[PDB]
Order: sequence, then C-alpha cells, then structure tokens
Amino acid sequence: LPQGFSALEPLVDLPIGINITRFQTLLALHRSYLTPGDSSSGWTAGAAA
Amino acid sequence: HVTKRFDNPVLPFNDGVYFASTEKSNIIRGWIFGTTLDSKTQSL
Amino acid sequence: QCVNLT
Amino acid sequence: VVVLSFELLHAPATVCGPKKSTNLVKNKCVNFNFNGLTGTGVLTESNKK
Repeated sequence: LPQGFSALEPLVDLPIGINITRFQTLLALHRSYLTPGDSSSGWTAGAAA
Repeated sequence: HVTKRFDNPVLPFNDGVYFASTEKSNIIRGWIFGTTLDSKTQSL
Repeated sequence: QCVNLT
Repeated sequence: VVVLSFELLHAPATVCGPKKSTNLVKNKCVNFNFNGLTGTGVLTESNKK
C-alpha cells in the first residue's frame, strides 16, 4: 500500500433506516473464445487486490 | 487467474469498513447489505 | 435468476 | 374521495413542507437563520473559500 495521506470526502448519505448485518462485494465475470464460457469454472478472472 | 483465484465469501459487517481496492480493470461493480440475503428481509 | 460456479 | 394515511415511523423522515427564503442584505448587525444557526452580526463578504 502507498505511503501518502488519505483524505476521503463524503459522497452521499441515503437514510434508509434498515438493519444491516451482513454484506457481500459484487464482482464481475468475462467469457472468452478460449474458455467454454460456462458459468462454473471457465471465465476471465482479471487482476484486482 | 493462476490457480483460479476468485475468493469472495460472505463477510460480517462491523461498524466502519475501509474498502481499499487497487483497480485497473474495474472488476468490482457493487455491494449488497442486509441480514438474511434472501427475499425475506429488506436489503440495500 | 441463480446459477452457481463450480 | 381521497383519504390520506399519514404515518410517522422510526425510519428517517423524507417528506415535509416547503421553506421560505429571505432577501439579501449586507452591512447590518442583525439576526439570521442559516440552517438553524440563529446568529447576530454584520454579513460582510469574504475572499477565502
């Protein structure tokens, strides 16, 4: 990670007043002509950390 | 891709989460928030 | 609309 | 016939009545209400942002 400084500005505050307990991060998938294009184990993973 | 890295399990939410994502391909799209993660509760 | 990875 | 059901809950409210705006005035040590700040002073201008 970098050694700079963080200074996060607020985006928006939407007040929904619901209980939030669990969360999940939405990723995305890619289908190539070098893979079956199935929705199981053949897709382009990409690089992200 | 090498192998087959795609971890993304369910994780508990604690007050304040710092999400730092190093992206060049913008693979991460959105996030979901709720309690039971099914059409049985409200979910954002 | 559900399909699961193996 | 139109019947209105007014509900007031413990979720953040998001509908309410309108709000007025007053004429611009300078050089007076008078009272002002900016977002709820009731203050008394001369409303001069400034250069800083």
